[PDB]
Amino acid sequence: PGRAPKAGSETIIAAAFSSLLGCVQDADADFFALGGHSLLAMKLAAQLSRQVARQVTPGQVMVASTVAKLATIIDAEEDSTRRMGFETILPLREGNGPTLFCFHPASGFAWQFSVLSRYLDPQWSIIGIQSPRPNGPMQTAANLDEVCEAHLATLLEQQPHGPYYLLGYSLGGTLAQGIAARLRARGEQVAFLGLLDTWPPETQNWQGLDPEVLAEINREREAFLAAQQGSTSTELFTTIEGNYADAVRLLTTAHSVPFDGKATLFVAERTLQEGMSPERAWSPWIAELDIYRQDCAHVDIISPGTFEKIGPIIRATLNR
Repeated sequence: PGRAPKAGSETIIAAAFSSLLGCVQDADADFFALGGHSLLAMKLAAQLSRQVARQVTPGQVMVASTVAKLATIIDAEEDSTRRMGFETILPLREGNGPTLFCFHPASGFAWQFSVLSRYLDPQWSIIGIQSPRPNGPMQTAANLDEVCEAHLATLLEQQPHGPYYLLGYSLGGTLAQGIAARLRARGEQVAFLGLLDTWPPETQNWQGLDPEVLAEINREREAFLAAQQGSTSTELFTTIEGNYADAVRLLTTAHSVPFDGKATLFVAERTLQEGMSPERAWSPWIAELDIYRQDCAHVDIISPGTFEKIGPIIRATLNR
């Protein structure tokens, strides 16, 4: 179906794809559904950038996962594509059916949710909710409640009526659960609330930028990204560092609210605390809980590997 790469931009993009994924044959080839991810996109962007003498960003690849779409981004006035992939709304995939809204972790970016592309049926749109800088809610919020309220308003703009399907990872899980609670108070239906190894802040606050390891792994991808030789831009990681600091700040102001609905929790078994089971931690704030234990650590709960099992479970849960 579709066409084959056109002369110029599309051809240059397809060749780039081939080099990375190991195979582009048509203009409608999706970078992520085939196996790509944000890091492999950072390579593409830097590659094409040095190749066409233009600022190509990883963010552009995240929202234009197609040879066709990315080609259009490069062909268009580069003054209108500067913030692509860095805005509140992150269109990972547009479908002609329901929408799964995915909430960002402490980094404020929802790029990691691209892993869902290979699992959700075609009709589904996969829309990430982010917190850009400056002026994203994480930066301007005095407390986490303010961030939940801001994202709720964003969500209602994107889809004014339910039912709603929400997915959150870590901090995003906290936000998703708080948003679900608010939607229910509005008499709206929450058909799906997915939590990727999310815990009530109360089971953690009873205890500053920590762990340092959280800054280490951030530094890990720091090098991974620069591995493709950062080309004059550092907006990505300065944004991440800034949001991390605010996430830490906000989590101390975090208080859970009761959600009278069912949540689907994916637990990272390797980092579970002896004595605090997921069922016990969430009992006061989630009415019904379906738990799926994964053999991984917290950080890897959203990894493509872990998702070889989580992805199908989410698809199965959503189909009904």
